[PDB]
Order: sequence, then structure tokens, then C-alpha cells
Amino acid sequence: GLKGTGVLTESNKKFLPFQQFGRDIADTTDAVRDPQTLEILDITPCSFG
Amino acid sequence: AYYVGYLQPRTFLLKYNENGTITDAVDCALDPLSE
Repeated sequence: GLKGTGVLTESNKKFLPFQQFGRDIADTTDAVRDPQTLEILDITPCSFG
Repeated sequence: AYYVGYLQPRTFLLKYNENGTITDAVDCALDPLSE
């Protein structure tokens, strides 16, 4: 249900075993857990300028 | 010995570390230094 647009790179984030989302400075989701493999995936929005 | 506290609606500033662990907190309605 979390909708977004970006590149799904490897996060290198140490989530606690209950945690599902990662936030850094705002309401953006910086890192997200894979629902199937439980791999922690980064959310970086696509390149812009 | 067992301890019973009670919960209040209260604002905190939580110190997350680099590992995602909450290491410290400020009770924002404790004393005016905390405000």
C-alpha cells in the first residue's frame, strides 16, 4: 500500500526485527523492508535537477 | 519488588542513534529547561 517512485537499491540499514519503514529527516520513506524476503531496501527518488 | 506506573499523554524528543536505538529522551513538560 505504500506508493512511491524511485530506485530500489540496497539500503545498508540495520532495521530492528519489528521495523518496516525507514525515515531520515521528513515524511519520506528512506528505507523499506521487502514483504517477501525481508531484505531491507532503500528508496532513493529518480535522478532529477 | 514490583513497580506500577501510569501513562500520561506527553511529548518527548527522542534521541535516535546511528543504529536506530533510542539512547536518550527529553520530557518536554518536566521543567522549563526541558521546554
